[PDB]
Amino acid sequence: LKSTQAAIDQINGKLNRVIEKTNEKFHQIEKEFSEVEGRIQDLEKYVEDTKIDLWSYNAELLVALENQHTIDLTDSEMNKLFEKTRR
Amino acid sequence: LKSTQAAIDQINGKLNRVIEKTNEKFHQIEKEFSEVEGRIQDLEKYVEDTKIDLWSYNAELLVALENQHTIDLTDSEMNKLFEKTRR
Amino acid sequence: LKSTQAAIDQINGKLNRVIEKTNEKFHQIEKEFSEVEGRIQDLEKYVEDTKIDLWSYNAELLVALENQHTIDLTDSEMNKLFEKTRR
Amino acid sequence: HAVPNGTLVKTITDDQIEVTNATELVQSSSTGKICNNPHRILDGIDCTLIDALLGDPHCDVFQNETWDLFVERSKAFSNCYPYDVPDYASLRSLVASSGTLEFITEGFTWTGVTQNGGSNACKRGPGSGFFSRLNWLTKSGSTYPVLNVTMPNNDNFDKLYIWGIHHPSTNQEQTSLYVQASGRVTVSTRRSQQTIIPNIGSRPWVRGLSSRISIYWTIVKPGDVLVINSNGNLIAPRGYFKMRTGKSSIMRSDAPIDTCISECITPNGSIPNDKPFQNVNKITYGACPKYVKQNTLKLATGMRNVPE
Amino acid sequence: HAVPNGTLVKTITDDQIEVTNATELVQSSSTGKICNNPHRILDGIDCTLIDALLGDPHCDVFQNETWDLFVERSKAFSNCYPYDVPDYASLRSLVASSGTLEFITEGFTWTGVTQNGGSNACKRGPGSGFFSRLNWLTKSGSTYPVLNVTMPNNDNFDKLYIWGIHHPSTNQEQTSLYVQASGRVTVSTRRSQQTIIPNIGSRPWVRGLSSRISIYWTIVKPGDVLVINSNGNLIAPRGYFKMRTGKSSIMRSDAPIDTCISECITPNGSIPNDKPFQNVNKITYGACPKYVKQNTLKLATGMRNVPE
Amino acid sequence: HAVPNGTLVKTITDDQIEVTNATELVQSSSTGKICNNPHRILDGIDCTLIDALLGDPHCDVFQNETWDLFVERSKAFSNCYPYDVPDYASLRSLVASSGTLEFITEGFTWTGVTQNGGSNACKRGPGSGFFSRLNWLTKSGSTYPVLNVTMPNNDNFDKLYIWGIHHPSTNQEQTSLYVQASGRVTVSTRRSQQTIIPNIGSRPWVRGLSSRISIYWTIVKPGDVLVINSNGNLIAPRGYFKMRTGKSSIMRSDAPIDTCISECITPNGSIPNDKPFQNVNKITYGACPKYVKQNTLKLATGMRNVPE
Ligand SMILES: *[C@@H]1O[C@H](CO)[C@@H](O[C@@H]2O[C@H](CO)[C@@H](O[C@@H]3O[C@H](CO)[C@@H](O)[C@H](O)[C@@H]3O)[C@H](O)[C@H]2NC(C)=O)[C@H](O)[C@H]1NC(C)=O
Ligand SMILES: *[C@@H]1O[C@H](CO)[C@@H](O[C@@H]2O[C@H](CO)[C@@H](O[C@@H]3O[C@H](CO)[C@@H](O)[C@H](O)[C@@H]3O)[C@H](O)[C@H]2NC(C)=O)[C@H](O)[C@H]1NC(C)=O
Ligand SMILES: *[C@@H]1O[C@H](CO)[C@@H](O[C@@H]2O[C@H](CO)[C@@H](O[C@@H]3O[C@H](CO)[C@@H](O)[C@H](O)[C@@H]3O)[C@H](O)[C@H]2NC(C)=O)[C@H](O)[C@H]1NC(C)=O
Ligand SMILES: *[C@@H]1O[C@H](CO)[C@@H](O[C@@H]2O[C@H](CO)[C@@H](O)[C@H](O)[C@H]2NC(C)=O)[C@H](O)[C@H]1NC(C)=O
Ligand SMILES: *[C@@H]1O[C@H](CO)[C@@H](O[C@@H]2O[C@H](CO)[C@@H](O)[C@H](O)[C@H]2NC(C)=O)[C@H](O)[C@H]1NC(C)=O
Ligand SMILES: *[C@@H]1O[C@H](CO)[C@@H](O[C@@H]2O[C@H](CO)[C@@H](O)[C@H](O)[C@H]2NC(C)=O)[C@H](O)[C@H]1NC(C)=O
Ligand SMILES: *[C@@H]1O[C@H](CO)[C@@H](O)[C@H](O)[C@H]1NC(C)=O
Ligand SMILES: *[C@@H]1O[C@H](CO)[C@@H](O)[C@H](O)[C@H]1NC(C)=O
Ligand SMILES: *[C@@H]1O[C@H](CO)[C@@H](O)[C@H](O)[C@H]1NC(C)=O
Ligand SMILES: *[C@@H]1O[C@H](CO)[C@@H](O)[C@H](O)[C@H]1NC(C)=O
Ligand SMILES: *[C@@H]1O[C@H](CO)[C@@H](O)[C@H](O)[C@H]1NC(C)=O
Ligand SMILES: *[C@@H]1O[C@H](CO)[C@@H](O)[C@H](O)[C@H]1NC(C)=O
Repeated sequence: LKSTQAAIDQINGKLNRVIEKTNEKFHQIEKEFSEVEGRIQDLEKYVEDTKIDLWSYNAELLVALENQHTIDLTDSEMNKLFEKTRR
Repeated sequence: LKSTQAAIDQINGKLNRVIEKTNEKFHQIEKEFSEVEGRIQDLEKYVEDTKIDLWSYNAELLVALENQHTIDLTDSEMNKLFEKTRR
Repeated sequence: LKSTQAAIDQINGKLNRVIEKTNEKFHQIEKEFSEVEGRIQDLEKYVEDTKIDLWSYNAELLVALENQHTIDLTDSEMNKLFEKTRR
Repeated sequence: HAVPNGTLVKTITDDQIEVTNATELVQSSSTGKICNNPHRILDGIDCTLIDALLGDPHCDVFQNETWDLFVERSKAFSNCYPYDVPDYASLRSLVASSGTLEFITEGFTWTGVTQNGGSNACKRGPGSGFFSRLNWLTKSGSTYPVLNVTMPNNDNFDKLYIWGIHHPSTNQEQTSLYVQASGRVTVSTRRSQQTIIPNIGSRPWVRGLSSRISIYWTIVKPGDVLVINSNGNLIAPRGYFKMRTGKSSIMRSDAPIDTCISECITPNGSIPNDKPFQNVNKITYGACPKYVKQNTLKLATGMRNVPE
Repeated sequence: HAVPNGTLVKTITDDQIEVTNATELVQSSSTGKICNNPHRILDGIDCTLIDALLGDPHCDVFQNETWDLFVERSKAFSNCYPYDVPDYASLRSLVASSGTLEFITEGFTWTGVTQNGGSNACKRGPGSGFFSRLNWLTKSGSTYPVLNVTMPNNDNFDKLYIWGIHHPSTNQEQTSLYVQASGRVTVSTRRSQQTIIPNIGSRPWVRGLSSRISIYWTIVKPGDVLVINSNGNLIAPRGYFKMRTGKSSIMRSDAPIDTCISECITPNGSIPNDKPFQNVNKITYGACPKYVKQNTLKLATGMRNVPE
Repeated sequence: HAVPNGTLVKTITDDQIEVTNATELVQSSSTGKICNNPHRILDGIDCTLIDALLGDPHCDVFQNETWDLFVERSKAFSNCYPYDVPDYASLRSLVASSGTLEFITEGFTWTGVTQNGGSNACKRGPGSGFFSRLNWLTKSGSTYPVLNVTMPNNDNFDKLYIWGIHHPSTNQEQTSLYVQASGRVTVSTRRSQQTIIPNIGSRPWVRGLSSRISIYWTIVKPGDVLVINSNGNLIAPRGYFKMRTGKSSIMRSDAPIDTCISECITPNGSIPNDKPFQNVNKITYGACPKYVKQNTLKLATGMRNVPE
């Protein structure tokens, strides 16, 4: 009973933590071109592509690590209860 | 006595580690404009804003993880000592 | 015997995981310049330098964390076996 | 406990571990409809922002309007004098950031020159027409004299002025329209000055005409003075536009409008913002979550499922 | 267990911890040789891409060729009319992204003007020569009449056109070469138009000549029409180039060629891509790992070495 | 152990956990004063770098000076001929990166033209004056002949040359100052050439004058030759500047100077660099820590405080 509510507190804190807004934008760079303009097109597309790739990376390890911590806690309490049952 | 000096070694290594200089700049892009110039202003401001945001993010998880490790060690030794006291 | 094959599974999964390709580029921004052109040179060099620095940072913590997890597991099983030997 | 059906999730330890429950934080799709609450949505069905500013005859309904997010349908098209917008994106984003169409008329003096010129390519009804916010200046009788108009700014805000330079097709057209063999128009403020000279030449015949118009804009600050000098080929403004500061943007879309109340608008419709990540699109408006490239970010919400 | 020789690695806990084994994921160096499998490698030994496009006499061998990664040796040099490439990087990257040299001739009509002009600075053999893809237009007898060549696009792909504007050294040279005292050349499509006027003046004497040529390019879409107007100092194309979409790039290198099958090519040679990181270079081609600034990224592959 | 007063810190587990001790790594503020050790600080109180380079009469004290970090007070202002710096930031950062004012004179030959022109708008004392590093060339008697001056570079370093092009107000002013109805000035090296033509017109009357000057700069490499050609409206240099490579920058500030020894300088004063992060400003100079947006980064330095 204690483990269930404890893990619930864990994931619910994790949830209401990670769902935060840290992004605020009104108007950005042009993501879409109709013709070929020159070097400025390269600058624009490259910076925005690097931005989206880096954000995807950030997200990737965010979920990776949080899931890892959830594993560590759940399997830790799992072996603990297995020990106390196999005294 | 051993736990106190051990934890001291921990945080002091962590400190003299994270305080490293990895940034070296002499002259950078213009962060301040007096009038409206055009698309180049968008390029400049966007790249520098993305840079500062990404650096703040990096810092965020740096402190997050290091604090997490300090927790893991301190509460681990806490339950260990509670166990050895409640034999 | 079980610990050796377990740790082998650990590092081999870690390896075949981290070696993934997530980068695909055909043509990029011009890093080299022969003369001084103006502000566009600043934009170009700054964005690419920030990119390489951020990628190096990403790599840094990747190896840092993975090595950390390998430590945690190996020293955990180390104290476990020391305990079972010093009953 | 244990369940006969677990959920597989990605980890760093093993690529797919089975737990008892998980969640699907990533928003997967949109409803398809955009809807206008609490935002003020104005539908530019067949005319974009610039055509609304110039005053095209087929979109004279959109006048003195405000909005929170202007939309641009792919079916937009122009029905007036052919033109070109030098550095179009800058002025588009500038006018899009304001969000208003408060056009305040101004009394101008055009001596010796004939105003209100029109062409059959911009028929506002049964007869020839022109733009509503612009005035075509022409010669009167036997000459086109030099013009030096001045307008001050005694207010406490900024003013937007639009003007145009006419590029004829032939030198005979120029001479018959302006006695001067060559044209020149200078806009000037106390800190910003520009000069434009027309270009006689043949252009791709669009709507049955080769002559062109080039539009330019100017911003006047409080206490600044705007001076216009001309000797031929000038399209003068009829007033100015008041500048504001607010949360106004633009988004090209083709989705229909509904009556939902929602703070997140995307070109593919609306989505709820009760989630941290979404994979519908990167281009969002208002309070919208992080954009990623992964639609299957699963979050383990239960213990490891070890069935009996 | 324990071993008498461990491996020191970097950590966040302590700067150097000793474990029983480690790995060296970072690729340290290259073999020095670049090799052409499964990629199609073409060696531009002494002429770069632009000289291959213009048709220099010393590189007439490279004609109607395709490639996957063009190389540019530092020993490249030109042996023809001096020139300048306005915005050189854009056109270089554009032609480099195509990867083909399919040049399709086109029938042009040049009335009243003398074609196929040459100079001793571009001798293609024993006599005077010129570029293979360009034609020098000159006056015939006593006049250089105005030109207006039109060419449509009835196909379903894009066409590339190259042209040049001649800058003479003296006004007498201009008048003797073109009766018109001043030149002007206008290229036009249904959406893109440009106009160039020559510049009479003295330039640094290169290969014994002060006159210059400026090259420009144009892209024609399906259904579009290309119109050329001229009155003097025009170098006309002899055809067009078909545009494609593929994985084609360029890389300046000086390494020799081998026969190894490898998907990763670097300017310093080839490297295997069986590793996640490398420190040879940032500029890579094909499937190549992440670039970093650290060559000593060690990964602990064993337990902590605690010797007896 | 336990203490009655703990410290609350942010975690990922719980938002605020209480431990026995913590630290405040972030630097919170500055002392307000900038001070000049071990750096060489030069105070440009009322004249910026460009005015120090041109040689304004009110800042003739700053001559042949070196520095490590130049400061620009907001009270700076010019007291000479009105001007414009085309692409000002580039030349500002270029001269700021050098850090020296070693001006080496050069012997020039100006045939048929009158040198050392001045105006009452730049009075260096009781009489009319001009810039110290520039020379105003004018006609002599009845003509302004063409000038073709040449200067080589036999040294092993780079040279900086400054020059100016005069824009008159009226055509009569141009003709009376230079007999040529139109002007043209060409700067040339073996690889870089530029040409400027003056612009006759009216400008905002500043300090009682409408005429203008446009400044340009040129870099000469070892073995290169600088050629200047002119026919009117040229402001010639009197020498050159030697280029160096070092750690020199600029920073606009209004803080007073002190005698501290410190390696970190900010526009709001100096700060110690014994910490990994600071929140004073992002624009720093020298060894200064990481910039962040959070001023409350607490680091737990003790066990969890569980009072009795
Ligand atoms: C040089 O050649 C070009 C291309 O042929 C000529 O441009 C073409 O000029 C004709 C003139 O009749 C255009 O026809 C007109 O089209 C408009 C479309 O709005 C129509 O309203 C008129 O009634 C007429 O049909 C044609 O569109 C135009 N473009 C093309 C691709 O043909 C150009 O005039 C020639 N210049 C000369 C004569 O030197
Ligand atoms: C204005 O000043 C420039 C700068 O020197 C003069 O340019 C120079 O012109 C001479 C032409 O006699 C070039 O000399 C050439 O040398 C080669 C090699 O011996 C020779 O074969 C040619 O016949 C010629 O003599 C000289 O290289 C060139 N200087 C530069 C910078 O390249 C220019 O001539 C001057 N204007 C006048 C009045 O000539
Ligand atoms: C077209 O109208 C504009 C706005 O009225 C004119 O600009 C202003 O012209 C007057 C007369 O030239 C300038 O007054 C000047 O003051 C200076 C300084 O005392 C004096 O040296 C001049 O002789 C003259 O009295 C006024 O400053 C100027 N606007 C500014 C700069 O604020 C413009 O001149 C008119 N068109 C012409 C004549 O080009
Ligand atoms: C959100 O709106 C965009 C706007 O079109 C939708 O776009 C595209 O999605 C299709 C489906 O794979 C792709 O083929 C196109 O290339 C996309 N257009 C782009 C990237 O410009 C998108 O599908 C919408 N989101 C959802 C979840 O439907
Ligand atoms: C990969 O190719 C590059 C291309 O030259 C090699 O380049 C340089 O390395 C030397 C050795 O320190 C430096 O002095 C140069 O400054 C480098 N040139 C640059 C950065 O443009 C590089 O050495 C090659 N990689 C390896 C592992 O040899
Ligand atoms: C460091 O110097 C800067 C330079 O002015 C100081 O600047 C500003 O801080 C005030 C206080 O909130 C803001 O209102 C301004 O907008 C800031 N100016 C900017 C961002 O350009 C700053 O306060 C100084 N640091 C400290 C700790 O005082
Ligand atoms: C999958 O899980 C659901 C939810 O309990 C269950 O009803 C269903 O029988 C399961 N299916 C299988 C094949 O286990
Ligand atoms: C699994 O979690 C979701 C919320 O993430 C919840 O709605 C659902 O009831 C859970 N499953 C069970 C069997 O309780
Ligand atoms: C280093 O390790 C190797 C590998 O076992 C071993 O042969 C060698 O003797 C060791 N050297 C020292 C000095 O420990
Ligand atoms: C150490 O690891 C490498 C692979 O990373 C392996 O080839 C080597 O055999 C290992 N060392 C020993 C002593 O097994
Ligand atoms: C806060 O901590 C200080 C440091 O020991 C102590 O002197 C003080 O009494 C504490 N205050 C409270 C309200 O606990
Ligand atoms: C808390 O840590 C600081 C250094 O971070 C130290 O100066 C202080 O003495 C510590 N507090 C106590 C009660 O020891």
